[PDB]
Amino acid sequence: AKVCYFTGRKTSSGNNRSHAMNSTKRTVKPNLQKVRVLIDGKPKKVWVSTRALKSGKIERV
Amino acid sequence: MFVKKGDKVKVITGKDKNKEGVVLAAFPKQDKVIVEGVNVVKKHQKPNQAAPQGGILEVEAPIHVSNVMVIDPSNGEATKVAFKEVDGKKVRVSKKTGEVL
Amino acid sequence: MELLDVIKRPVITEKSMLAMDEKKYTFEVDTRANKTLVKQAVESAFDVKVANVNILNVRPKFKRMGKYAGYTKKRRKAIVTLTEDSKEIQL
Amino acid sequence: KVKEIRELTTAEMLDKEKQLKEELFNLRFQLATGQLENTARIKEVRQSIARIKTVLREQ
RNA sequence: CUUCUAGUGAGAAAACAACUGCCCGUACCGUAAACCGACACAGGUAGUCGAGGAGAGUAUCCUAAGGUGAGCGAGCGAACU
RNA sequence: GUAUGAGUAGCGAAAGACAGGUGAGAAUCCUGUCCACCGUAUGACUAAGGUUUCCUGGGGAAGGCUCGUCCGCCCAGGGUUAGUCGGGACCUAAGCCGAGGCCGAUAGGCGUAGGCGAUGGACAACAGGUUGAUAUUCCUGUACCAGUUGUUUUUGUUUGA
RNA sequence: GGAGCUGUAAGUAAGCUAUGAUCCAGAGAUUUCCGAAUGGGGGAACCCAAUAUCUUUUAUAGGAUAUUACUUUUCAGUGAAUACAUAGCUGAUUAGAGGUAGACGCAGAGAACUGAAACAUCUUAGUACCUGCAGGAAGAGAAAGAAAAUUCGAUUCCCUGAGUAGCGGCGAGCGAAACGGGAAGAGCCCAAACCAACAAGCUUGUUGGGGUUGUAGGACUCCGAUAUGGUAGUCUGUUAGUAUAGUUGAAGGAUUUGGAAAAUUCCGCUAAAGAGGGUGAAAGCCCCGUAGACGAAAUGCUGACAACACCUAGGAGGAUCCUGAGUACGGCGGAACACGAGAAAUUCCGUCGGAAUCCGCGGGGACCAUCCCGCAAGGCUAAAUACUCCCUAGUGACCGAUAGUGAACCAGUACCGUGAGGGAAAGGUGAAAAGCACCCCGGAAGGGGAGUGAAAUAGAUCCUGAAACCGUGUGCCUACAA
Ligand SMILES: [K+]
Ligand SMILES: [K+]
Ligand SMILES: [K+]
Ligand SMILES: [K+]
Ligand SMILES: [K+]
Ligand SMILES: [K+]
Ligand SMILES: [K+]
Ligand SMILES: [K+]
Ligand SMILES: [K+]
Ligand SMILES: [K+]
Ligand SMILES: [K+]
Ligand SMILES: [K+]
Ligand SMILES: [K+]
Ligand SMILES: [K+]
Ligand SMILES: [K+]
Ligand SMILES: [K+]
Ligand SMILES: [K+]
Ligand SMILES: [K+]
Ligand SMILES: [K+]
Ligand SMILES: [K+]
Ligand SMILES: [K+]
Ligand SMILES: [K+]
Ligand SMILES: [K+]
Ligand SMILES: [K+]
Ligand SMILES: [K+]
Ligand SMILES: [K+]
Ligand SMILES: [K+]
Ligand SMILES: [K+]
Ligand SMILES: [Mg+2]
Ligand SMILES: [Mg+2]
Ligand SMILES: [Mg+2]
Ligand SMILES: [Mg+2]
Ligand SMILES: [Mg+2]
Ligand SMILES: [Mg+2]
Ligand SMILES: [Mg+2]
Ligand SMILES: [Mg+2]
Ligand SMILES: [Mg+2]
Ligand SMILES: [Mg+2]
Ligand SMILES: [Mg+2]
Ligand SMILES: [Mg+2]
Ligand SMILES: [Mg+2]
Ligand SMILES: [Mg+2]
Ligand SMILES: [Mg+2]
Ligand SMILES: [Mg+2]
Ligand SMILES: [Mg+2]
Ligand SMILES: [Mg+2]
Ligand SMILES: [Mg+2]
Ligand SMILES: [Mg+2]
Ligand SMILES: [Mg+2]
Ligand SMILES: [Mg+2]
Ligand SMILES: [Mg+2]
Ligand SMILES: [Mg+2]
Ligand SMILES: [Mg+2]
Ligand SMILES: [Mg+2]
Ligand SMILES: [Mg+2]
Ligand SMILES: [Mg+2]
Ligand SMILES: [Mg+2]
Ligand SMILES: [Mg+2]
Ligand SMILES: [Mg+2]
Ligand SMILES: [Mg+2]
Ligand SMILES: [Mg+2]
Repeated sequence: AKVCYFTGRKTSSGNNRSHAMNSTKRTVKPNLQKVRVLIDGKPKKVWVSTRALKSGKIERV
Repeated sequence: MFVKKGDKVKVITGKDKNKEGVVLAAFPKQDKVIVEGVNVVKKHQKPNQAAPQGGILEVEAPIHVSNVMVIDPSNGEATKVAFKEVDGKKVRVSKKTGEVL
Repeated sequence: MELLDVIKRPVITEKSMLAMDEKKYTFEVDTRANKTLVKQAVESAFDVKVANVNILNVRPKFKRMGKYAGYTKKRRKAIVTLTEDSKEIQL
Repeated sequence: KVKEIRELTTAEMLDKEKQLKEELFNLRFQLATGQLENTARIKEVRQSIARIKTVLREQ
């Protein structure tokens, strides 16, 4: 699924609030990016959140 | 049932009250019993039953088991039945005398 | 299945009796039995030599008694033809 | 009966089963015609086979 | 299915004789009283054959092969429809 | 549940007649004769669909728009025979399913390989007879297709059919 | 358990049973095909395979058994672009799929009718529905808390606080929490520092030890102890109980009416049993039972006991070291807190930026200071609580056949619909079939006798048998009347 492979961030539901406070459902998505990373020593393209990459601990092979 | 096939019983209720006779057949599921010469009925039989007249047969019809009492063979009187084990074997016993069966 | 269970019973009717005069015998066989298996079963059971086997499926037939209605069981009818110079089957 | 079946041996039991199967086969044929009188024999033979198979399995 | 080699190869081919060849459907109605229309319903239902005279013709009329006489009738012979 | 309307509307395209029979009972069932209707059909085959309505012997409660001795109804027995016909053990179209795979809040959507899927392609048997009911299926006759075993005859055995 | 039995279900027919049947309870065997369906296919209950062994046939054809889906875990072998490798492929190994109970839990996603007397914020409502995961319970739970009486000491649920404080086009409405009183009670593990071992390539990873906190704890250094207590462990036994069949279990006869006695009348008798049901009408004493006593080969379950297993150290020092980071927090956009951005804490999601670390950090409803309380960013944890598809035993100022389940009866049936789906009607002879032999009319049906029965106007369309409606007989009236 389209889920951050490391932090689990995933699409969720939010609201739109007009100035008249009208509410309508929307989708709030995490800033996922396809990244080639080493899992169990083998590189693979997986979804990853920019936040997960920010620390720099996540490989970027 | 407390009564058995072949037992000698006395009728304590019904039109045939105070009669006595042998139990020709017992039907535990119906809780009924047939006593020879007791509760006789005239039955209109067609000649289809291998009787080449059909006729009006006479036969005993079952009566409820609660309407009879076992005749104590030793004394010739009707009695209630208890259950006592004798020689390691369970058997019926006349409450009025203690006689067996 | 077992050879003895392959054949269920003979079929006795006017058509079956005419077949017997022609040296062809009608049997009800296990509904899952094929004519080759029936051939093997008849040979082993009766010591006859089978020339040919014709096989039909008899459909379940509707029936009713009183308020209840249903279908007779489906049947599989086989007409077994013995070769000439073969012993006859006896029933 | 069950005692006899247990007394018998493996080969004896299998041969007995085969004889019973042939007897059941013949009984079916005689029932299909009018030549069978003791109908209860059919159920007796079937139960005999059942007992034999049960003993064999529990050996 | 026919050919090509690749591969595979000690058996092949022919005639003759004998023998083997499984499962499912097979009834019956089917321009209909048996299917779709609640009906033994003037409707609908794909494909094939579908003769003769006159005739261009499968039109039309009368017929062949073949099928059918329609599941309320008998009287009367007014109005009106 | 039962009235009223009311013993009224209706009884659903059309030709029947008489003799005989059967039977408790006949316009209505059977036989016969004449007559009449359809005849690119109202005939003969079939696919679908129906699912025993098929045949034989019984029945007249209900159903049949009347009647019924009759029936596609009820009761009891019985009837569908394939190497070659149609389908499967053959092929594929549209479409469908879909290992991995792609995508996606969940559910799932899409899709490769591979499959399924005829309405098409491929494929060996015909004539006659026979039953109350089946027939290119059973029988008679004469065939064909794939294969097994065996006898015989020819040839090839590793520069090898 | 002890005499009949082969169901409903009559009838024949043939049989079984004291060599103990039928029947009842525990355990086991067999358990076709479809169905997640899983060898492949498929329009479910069908078709067609491969492999291996066996089997039929002189042989082909035929038959039987076992294995063969996909993915996940782990191992092994093979093995590309490409050299090493990896991917892929093969085999093995492993545990998943699916269904429920129309209930209860948690989570994702998430309406409208409705209310506001219109309507958009708001309300219905985080409800209905959909989906995922579940467990017998779930969730929560061991203070970065509640407070400020000075204190309390995980969580959950109940009463109360209270329709209060509050929120709200300040409208309609929504609506707490803490204290207090109860149910129940239980607390525990890691990460880190540090030590040992190991492998690589002085740190850096695996294993082990060590440690688990706020009146700060721990490491580390000294000492002194090698006990003391405990468990929320075990298909480990022993024992007891209990569930799943059962045994036993008191005491009435007459008279009257009656077809029949349990009713009436006279005498009795029993009661640890006068609960209830049946029996030809209403039975303490006829029957099944009840009070009471007793019973288990087998399989479960519970509780103990044992065994095994696993946790369980005190004091003194701080020189140094550790105590959860893209975390807390902030901006922006949403959401949850009764709280609708509001002065707005607190909690959570997305995006971006982004700390301190014991002289530290968080909270006490903007925010600062002081004081007080606590120690997040790791995990687990029984009971009190919610629910009942089922099983056992019972209850009812609950229904009594248009009621009560839709269904007392062959009901989710008949029937309707392409399908999802919708969905009925229908209980009562008699004490006992004793279900009307025989005769007469009739083709039958149906009747009249004759019988059975207490009753047949109880005759199977059968207890009672209302009204509508139909009909026969007639006491009175009616053909000049609106
Ligand atoms: K060639
Ligand atoms: K046919
Ligand atoms: K012409
Ligand atoms: K013409
Ligand atoms: K007619
Ligand atoms: K007239
Ligand atoms: K006119
Ligand atoms: K009417
Ligand atoms: K009328
Ligand atoms: K007839
Ligand atoms: K064929
Ligand atoms: K075709
Ligand atoms: K499937
Ligand atoms: K439930
Ligand atoms: K609304
Ligand atoms: K309003
Ligand atoms: K829990
Ligand atoms: K309140
Ligand atoms: K308002
Ligand atoms: K420890
Ligand atoms: K009695
Ligand atoms: K009583
Ligand atoms: K036990
Ligand atoms: K706030
Ligand atoms: K606080
Ligand atoms: K605190
Ligand atoms: K009566
Ligand atoms: K009158
Ligand atoms: Mg066939
Ligand atoms: Mg035909
Ligand atoms: Mg028509
Ligand atoms: Mg047309
Ligand atoms: Mg009129
Ligand atoms: Mg007509
Ligand atoms: Mg024309
Ligand atoms: Mg006919
Ligand atoms: Mg007929
Ligand atoms: Mg009629
Ligand atoms: Mg074909
Ligand atoms: Mg697809
Ligand atoms: Mg897939
Ligand atoms: Mg052909
Ligand atoms: Mg025909
Ligand atoms: Mg399968
Ligand atoms: Mg409104
Ligand atoms: Mg569970
Ligand atoms: Mg403190
Ligand atoms: Mg007693
Ligand atoms: Mg008394
Ligand atoms: Mg809110
Ligand atoms: Mg804060
Ligand atoms: Mg933020
Ligand atoms: Mg404050
Ligand atoms: Mg709990
Ligand atoms: Mg009533
Ligand atoms: Mg009802
Ligand atoms: Mg109802
Ligand atoms: Mg009366
Ligand atoms: Mg009545
Ligand atoms: Mg006048
Ligand atoms: Mg007058």
